[PDB]
Amino acid sequence: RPVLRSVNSREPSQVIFCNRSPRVVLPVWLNFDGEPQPYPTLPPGTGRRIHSYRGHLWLFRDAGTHDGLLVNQTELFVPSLNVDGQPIFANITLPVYTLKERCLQVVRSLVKPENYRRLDIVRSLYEDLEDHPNVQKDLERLTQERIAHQR
Amino acid sequence: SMYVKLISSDGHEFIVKREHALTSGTIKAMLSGPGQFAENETNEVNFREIPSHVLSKVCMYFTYKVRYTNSSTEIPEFPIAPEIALELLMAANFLDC
Amino acid sequence: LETLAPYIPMDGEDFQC
Amino acid sequence: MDVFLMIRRHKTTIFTDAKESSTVFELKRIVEGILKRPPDEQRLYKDDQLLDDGKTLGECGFTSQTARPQAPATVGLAFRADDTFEALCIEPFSSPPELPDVMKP
Repeated sequence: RPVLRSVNSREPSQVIFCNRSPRVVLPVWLNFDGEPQPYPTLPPGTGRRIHSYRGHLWLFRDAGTHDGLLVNQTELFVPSLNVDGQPIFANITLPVYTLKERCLQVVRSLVKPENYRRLDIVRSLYEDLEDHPNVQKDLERLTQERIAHQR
Repeated sequence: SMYVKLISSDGHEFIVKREHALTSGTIKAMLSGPGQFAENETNEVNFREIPSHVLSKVCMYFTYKVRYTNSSTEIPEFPIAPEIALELLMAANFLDC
Repeated sequence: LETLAPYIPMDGEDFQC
Repeated sequence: MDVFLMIRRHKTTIFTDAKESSTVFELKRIVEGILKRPPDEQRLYKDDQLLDDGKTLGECGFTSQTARPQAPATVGLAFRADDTFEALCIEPFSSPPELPDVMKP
């Protein structure tokens, strides 16, 4: 029913997750009801073989902050089948964050949420700091992006 | 090739490529364009509330953004020291970049 | 049918990528 | 490899980039295009050490390790006043305030 969900193809597809970011990465699998499920994390510069399936949807996040990362230069990874026996690579990288978002990341990394509103900054930035990245926000945006260019 | 001048609140002058400075939506909006006022060339912007230690960091962000956007090269982290983080956030929010 | 979720192979070893 | 620089004199900072294999003298040609003073009237420094015009930027220490887009290398610039060269002088940037208490561990 949710458009962004894995399909139960039951068709094995071997993938290699390759973390080419400086972040500890959390692979996130969107299950058949479109709910996110975590898998074990990947240290920077580490690769790992995974047994996945045709049509299964994956996202990748900073394991500690949930910032979004790219996989093969886009936000969603969906394997097809292994071509002539070769593993499918999912190359995970850092996006070029806006300077504002990167600043929000660094301030969130240094200040407890309960203290955001004690910071002496333009007050619109309080809600910006509190609007933490998260998978469901991105799923909403990605879904309406999909229907928008679908029409 | 073409450069623009960005002036900090404490009077430092930063000379940066125009393409790089157009990374900021605010700067782009204050500089002449090919459509808007090409004859009336505006090559300079003054920042009354952004000091030189922040504006220099912003210029470094322009360079990073242009270098690593739509590129094959592996992307490194943009580093931000704690002591500058809040002012840099205010400047990024003001400058729309 | 049963749903089949992704899984990590038991003989898998992390490596430098 | 491109190298990324801040060429500084007094309260002027030029942000520019160049090839690691390009020469110091070619960088003076860049500065001349910008500030309209000839390479003759230009002295470029790394820290207090004057650079040799004939050497490449990479030879002089500007590399992927030291001259990054997000953390560019500083090159000092001194002009010729009259028939004589001014002393190299780079005015400091402003300073951040003390770190707030809620930002320490």
